[PDB]
Amino acid sequence: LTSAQQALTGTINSSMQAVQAAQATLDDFETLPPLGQDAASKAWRKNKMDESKHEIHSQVDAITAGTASVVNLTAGDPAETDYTAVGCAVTTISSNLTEMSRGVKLLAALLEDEGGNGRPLLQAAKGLAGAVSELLRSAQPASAEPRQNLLQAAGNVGQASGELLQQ
Ligand SMILES: [Pt+2]
Ligand SMILES: [Pt+2]
Repeated sequence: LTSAQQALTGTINSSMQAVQAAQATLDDFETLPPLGQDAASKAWRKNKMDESKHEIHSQVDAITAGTASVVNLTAGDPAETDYTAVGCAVTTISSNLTEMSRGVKLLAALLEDEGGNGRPLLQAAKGLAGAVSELLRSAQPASAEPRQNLLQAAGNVGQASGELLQQ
């Protein structure tokens, strides 16, 4: 039975949709533009891989911190929780996950394109995206807890982000 915990349930619902979408986008690379062995082509591939590696670290970082905010904001006996604040933090997580996915598709694309292999990247991105969802599942005001469930979820985010960063 809920209050303006219902306001939170909606945000979680909206962010879960966003996550499941990002999660679907991670089955494949972006189609690259027509490149070849043109020198230019080469600077383009390179410049994009850098920015993409950077942008991704930035977004994962914002992921682990949002997760940490979710855990801290959701602890301490409900009936005191700032539900709107929890809401804003899960918005930070999901919003970032969306952008992380675009980045990783491009980067996996670039690895793959040049003899590398991007599947693991894509896989590990999927990995992070699914742990993100397990977390939003547990942060749902209607959960019959128990607290440990939410903690193990916050800890899986971090573990998947970890593996993700090893590219
Ligand atoms: Pt859901
Ligand atoms: Pt690269």
